[PDB]
Amino acid sequence: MENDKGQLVELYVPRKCSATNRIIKADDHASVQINVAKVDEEGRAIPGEYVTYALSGYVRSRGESDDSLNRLAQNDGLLKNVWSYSR
Amino acid sequence: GKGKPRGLNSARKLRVHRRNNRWAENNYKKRLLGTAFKSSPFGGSSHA
Amino acid sequence: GRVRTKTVKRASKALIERYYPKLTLDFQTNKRLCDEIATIQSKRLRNKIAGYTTHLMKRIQKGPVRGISFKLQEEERERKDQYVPEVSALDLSRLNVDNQTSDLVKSLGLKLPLSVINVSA
Amino acid sequence: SLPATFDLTPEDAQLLLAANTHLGARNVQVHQEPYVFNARPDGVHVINVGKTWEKLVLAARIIAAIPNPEDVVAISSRTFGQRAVLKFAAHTGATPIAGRFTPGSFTNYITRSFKEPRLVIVTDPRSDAQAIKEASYVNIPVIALTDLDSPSEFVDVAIPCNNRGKHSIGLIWYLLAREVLRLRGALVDRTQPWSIMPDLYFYRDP
Amino acid sequence: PKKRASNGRNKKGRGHVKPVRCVNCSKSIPKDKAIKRMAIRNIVEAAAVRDLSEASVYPEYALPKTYNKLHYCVSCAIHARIVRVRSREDRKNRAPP
Amino acid sequence: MRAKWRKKRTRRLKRKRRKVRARSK
Amino acid sequence: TRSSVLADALNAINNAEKTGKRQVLIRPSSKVIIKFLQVMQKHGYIGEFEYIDDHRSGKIVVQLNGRLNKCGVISPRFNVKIGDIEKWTANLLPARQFGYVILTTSAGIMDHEEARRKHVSGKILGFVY
Amino acid sequence: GWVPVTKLGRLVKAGKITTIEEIFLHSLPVKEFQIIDTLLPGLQDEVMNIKPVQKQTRAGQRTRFKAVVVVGDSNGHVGLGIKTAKEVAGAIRAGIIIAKLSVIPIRRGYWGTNLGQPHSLATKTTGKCGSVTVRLIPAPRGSGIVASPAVKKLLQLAGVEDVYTQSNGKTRTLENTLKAAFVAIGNTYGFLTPNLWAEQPLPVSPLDIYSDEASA
RNA sequence: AGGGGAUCGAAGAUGAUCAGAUACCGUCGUAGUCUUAACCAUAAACUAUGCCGACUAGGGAUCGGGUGGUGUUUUGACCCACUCGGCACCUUACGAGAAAUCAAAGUCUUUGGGUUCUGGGGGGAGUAUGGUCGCAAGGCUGAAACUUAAAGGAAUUG
RNA sequence: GAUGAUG
Repeated sequence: MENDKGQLVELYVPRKCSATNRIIKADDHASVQINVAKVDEEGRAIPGEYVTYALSGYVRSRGESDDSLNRLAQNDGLLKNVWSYSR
Repeated sequence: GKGKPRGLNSARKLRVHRRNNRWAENNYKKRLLGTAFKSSPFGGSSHA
Repeated sequence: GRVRTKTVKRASKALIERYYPKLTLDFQTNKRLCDEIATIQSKRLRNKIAGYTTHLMKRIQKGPVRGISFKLQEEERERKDQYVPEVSALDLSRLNVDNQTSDLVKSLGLKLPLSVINVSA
Repeated sequence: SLPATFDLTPEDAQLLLAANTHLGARNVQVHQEPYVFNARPDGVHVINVGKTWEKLVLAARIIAAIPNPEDVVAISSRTFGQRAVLKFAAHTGATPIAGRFTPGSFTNYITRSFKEPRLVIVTDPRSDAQAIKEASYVNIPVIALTDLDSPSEFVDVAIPCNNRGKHSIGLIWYLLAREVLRLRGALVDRTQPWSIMPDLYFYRDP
Repeated sequence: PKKRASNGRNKKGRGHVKPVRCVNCSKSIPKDKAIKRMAIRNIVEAAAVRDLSEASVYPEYALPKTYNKLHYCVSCAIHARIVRVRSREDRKNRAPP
Repeated sequence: MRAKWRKKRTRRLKRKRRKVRARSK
Repeated sequence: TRSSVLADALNAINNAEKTGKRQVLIRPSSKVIIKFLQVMQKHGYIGEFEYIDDHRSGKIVVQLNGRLNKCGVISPRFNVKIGDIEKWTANLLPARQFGYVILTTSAGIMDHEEARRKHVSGKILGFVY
Repeated sequence: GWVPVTKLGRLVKAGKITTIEEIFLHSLPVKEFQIIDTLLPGLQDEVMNIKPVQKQTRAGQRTRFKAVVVVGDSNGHVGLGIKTAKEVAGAIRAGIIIAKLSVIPIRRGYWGTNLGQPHSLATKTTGKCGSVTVRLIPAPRGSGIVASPAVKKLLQLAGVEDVYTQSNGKTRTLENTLKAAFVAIGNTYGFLTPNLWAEQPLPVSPLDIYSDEASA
């Protein structure tokens, strides 16, 4: 949100849930952020290097968190045959 | 829906319905009955 | 009634966890130890403290008492926690699986020594 | 993407089939349906051990991302998992919670049990419900060993396994310990098995 | 307020349920609301079973039994200590003792 | 008083107004 | 009975969008339903959708994203003058920089700021913001 | 003095967190009131009202006092807190602390063209506590805060210059009206306007990039 | 108005209790209770919740019909899975509510799917009066003068 | 499962 001459006039731009695309407010305390370690050629983690995901409080409360992480992970190569689109 | 008509051609029912219920109000009831002139000792005057 | 208050219960507990090797079943011996190992304000309370410490000592001879632990006891415990049998119970002593369990192995593509047995409701 | 050596080996498949990590519950809830393979007569539902393994490595990779090993907390209120937890923490650097879980460990900051981890692992979401509930107030991710009927709310990475058996719970904890150490390099080679028998994790109550 | 979702009776999907009479006070109460107990006892009390065996002409005679089903109104069920006032959370329980 | 018995009283009162007034018909 | 098919379609989208779903199935389909969903799609609020033929007035499946906040109809389809559009947007839009009121006109189904460009007006249908 | 107990307080004291916007962005829990006054040094507090409450006993009425307190920067930060205590002074003193731990961010936008600085809210918002529902609508410049005295103060301390308000329900229970306004004003950052539709990489938590300093 | 009239039993008659007891308790007992013909039109007639339609969470039990399993004991009865239509029930709060609580009492200040009926502080009053229906008891329709600062709903500590 | 009104 800019003013008439291209200056951002916003306190901060919040994150968004990866599973549902909603805003993670300042006090969404069910919300979490997972870090998944990348693996080097030899087969051992590369410190500080992550594939990061966010899930909102709503998603986790309904019980969909596990399922929606399977989908995101597979789309990023971190799983092979866990999630099927044609349920 | 809520308990009133909503059609484009429902104006008649919404007029009549409101007219009937206005009588539950005290100001409307006393004014149109004309109880000021009929019964009030001052007969609607501010002083006597 | 001869119930003992928390001041007595905890002072006695605090002495066993530090002085098991030096404590004994004798009341007269324990009574004299508690003069040199604690600062208590009265003969009456000292006698009660030493009395209940003796009482717990008899208990420990019969077995572990809940909520009191001391060096000698725990060291034996951890040794019993390092146990590991001669051979794993999971080892293939001869593995039996159902028809549906066999179908799973085929789907994954693994080679195993299956033996198939039937089942019913 | 992971290399080809992370795939399921027949040696492992023997362990998973030997401890009956595949014999699940007679009733399955909707969220766990993907993990089912087929239905045996008598109602037992076989679990797809392939997804048990893949979910075990993925969980293992989240643990390895925590900078400090002490900020991983392992819980097991029920007995069949208490020995396992006390040994997961020993081999890795986790903080175990075996036995009673005092309400307010994660939300009350003047209690002697105060911990603020970056990840919690639990053995049974139905009996360790307090830890899951308290996690949701302070933004702590959760990993839970899950049966086909166990509840999944406020759980992020569920590892499907048969949790009604002594050997099954022990084995899953053992393999998380193994995979984590290999990732961190404490074990040099993935091809050679671990020198600690998995039965070190199993329960004993004579 | 509404004290119970069952309205203190087992009637759903019916208009009427025929009445029954209480076994103490004779007061009428719909069958579905009455408190019902099935009492069964030996015809000879425990103290007398021995003396009756000695007197029995027949050898190995099996003791008969008495069967009756008893209907109580709410007032007489409270008094006889057949049911008792119960706490709010404890009211929802359906299982026998 | 109880609603039922107040209703009764008004009924046994109307029944009497209804007949005293019948004397003038 | 089923009085408005556009009302049911927009209610199903709303219900699923609030429960985090990524797609819906709306039955039955209609010309006004497609044209409504084409204005929403143009402004980025739904994404792709597909029409299934079944010889029986048909079905649709609509992909969703998190963008949509609310969508719905105004019933009855009131008459709107060209000076009355400013009193409808003011009532049922969050702020006057984003949001649309979709209204059927002689030019076709459109949104209000297109109706200003083209200088047309007609019956109001619904809103999307 | 102050000796931090939580991880976040340790980083904040060390200076490795600089702006309160990082805490909001990652939605970290704030449990020590010193974290707030070390990052928002300009907060000012106004005490709304003090009311007595009573419970009966064998020997009469036990009486305590209940205070409402609002803390704010007047530049986009407000907090609301309530506490009951045996002394009026202790109620106010504890009311300021609870108020600080509940600071939330506000969003401000334009009524019309984006000329100059933000002055009002970006979108209509509603909040409810008990029966009282408060609604906030953007207003042009020069309108001011058109609200009752109590709700007006809390909107001044969040930095809103021009805003309309409408209310429904039993407003005279001031605790609910102020708590309903607080929900309405904090909801402004949950509304996904179309200028936020762009995708941003998720930042790495400060609690993870400064792990060493957090533990000690 | 005929028939029937055993039991129970407004009225009524009696014994006891009591300061009184034209009440509760014990014993009698007419109308009634049952049926045919013809009236009456009311109830806490209650789920204190109008009807048609679409959509939104988990678990199991049961009633009726149908499909698959040549399932298993002797077409039928059972058993496993599935499905349509019912009476309901257990857990939860995305949601609703002043709360009790609610899978509808949700998808309502982000207020519009169609439609019908009723309410406007407590009393006077469901009263007076005029119509209309009934053999009668009464039913439907239904005010005003005047009086009043509180009546009331759900929860909380005593 | 006898009696027990009022301030």
